[PDB]
Amino acid sequence: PEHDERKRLGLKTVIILSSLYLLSIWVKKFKWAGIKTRKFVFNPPK
Amino acid sequence: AEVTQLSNGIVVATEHNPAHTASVGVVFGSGAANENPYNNGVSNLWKNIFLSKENSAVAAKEGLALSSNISRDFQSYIVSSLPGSTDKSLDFLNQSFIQQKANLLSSSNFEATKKSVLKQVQDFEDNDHPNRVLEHLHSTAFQNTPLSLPTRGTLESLENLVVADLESFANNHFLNSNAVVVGTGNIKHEDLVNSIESKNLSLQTGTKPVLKKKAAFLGSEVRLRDDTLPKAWISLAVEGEPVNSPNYFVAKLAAQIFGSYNAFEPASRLQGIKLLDNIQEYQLCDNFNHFSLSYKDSGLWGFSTATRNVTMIDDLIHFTLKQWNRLTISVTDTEVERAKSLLKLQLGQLYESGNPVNDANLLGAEVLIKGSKLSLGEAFKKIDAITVKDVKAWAGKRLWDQDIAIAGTGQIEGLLDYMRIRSDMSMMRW
Repeated sequence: PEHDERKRLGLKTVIILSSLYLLSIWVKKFKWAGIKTRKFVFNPPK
Repeated sequence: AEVTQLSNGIVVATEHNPAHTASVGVVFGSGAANENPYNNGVSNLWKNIFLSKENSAVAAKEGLALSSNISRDFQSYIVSSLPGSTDKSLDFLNQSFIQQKANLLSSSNFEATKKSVLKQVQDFEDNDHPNRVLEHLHSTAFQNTPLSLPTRGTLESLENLVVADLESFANNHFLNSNAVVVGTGNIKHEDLVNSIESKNLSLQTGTKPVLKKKAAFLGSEVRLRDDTLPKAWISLAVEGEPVNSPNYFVAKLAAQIFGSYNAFEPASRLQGIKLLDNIQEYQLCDNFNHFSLSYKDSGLWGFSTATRNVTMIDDLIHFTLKQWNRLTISVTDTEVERAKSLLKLQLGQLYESGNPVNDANLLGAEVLIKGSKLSLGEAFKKIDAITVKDVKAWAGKRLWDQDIAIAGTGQIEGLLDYMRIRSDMSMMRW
């Protein structure tokens, strides 16, 4: 009996969570940018 | 008070106060900011040959004192002597920048000076950590820009330089339109301007120095970690204000609000600085000091610091940056008034010291950028004029949620990721 009602909520859920997922990927990359692009140079001490 | 300035074929500026000595020198409007990544230190070299044993023995016999200084925007060559021997100075200076510009550049004198600034610049990069870090702050803050080149010059570019480079640089830079002759001590304005108008000539008149690309600030960091050092010297700043800026003084006052500190001096501990209550409970550092470095096109506002509490370096940063947060949202009147009084004091001790070469290096600096010098009185006037509303407007533009430049050496394992530090530049709000 929950049928119709369920598939409707399903649509709201999948949309919202999908967006949160995409958004989250984009946000993660931004925060991690500093570490991702980071560079190291070595000079053997005398 | 004083401060006179008249142009002829060049530009002469002076400020005399009947003291004890008289100092004359030529200040050129070009320094390291005008060097190239490959001839970096060409100016530290010029300064060093000018102060050469050969060249010094000459002026010594005559009773003159030689003093030079390399900076970013400019650089200078100054000569001190007794009040009446102002002519004696002019002869030596004009002898070293006209006739003897074929000598000094003589090998075995240049090869000796080359080895001098080499065992010198290396010595600095090996031991003067606090300033090495301070120089690296610029290196990264202004990376790939004029202001990012160190004054003393790199250790590689230095060993590749030759007499040809010194001459080459000197020619495109040691000009007339790019120079200002400065006199400080007690010699009248009309006593020098005339003594200068005596010996004619021009020497490459009509030529202007090469232009370039306006310095820029970038959120970045250089971490020169070295666990063998006993401490951890770290320097942190934001894009500050340039000379002759509407907020040249607002910024300077801000740094004074947090000022400087030295854990070991009893009197430094009793200061009326809010941040002090936090730093002293566990001794988060041995000393710190805020500055408002101003250059031609940019600047750096922040602080330098040294600590042995390597396990609590994140708290030193945190407390500090959260104190800075206050300048935008809650800085108080009595914090500002104190700053004024203390700024007027330390600013005073600079502009009016018992040293002419000092007044000189400060005079040449302003007349080269703003074509005039601002009188200490006018200064105090603008300073007393600053209100809290002003300090807050500046903080909201320069400090609140802005990128920063970080530099550090020694035991900096505890210094956290850029982002953490970058996040303390603000505070949560509803």
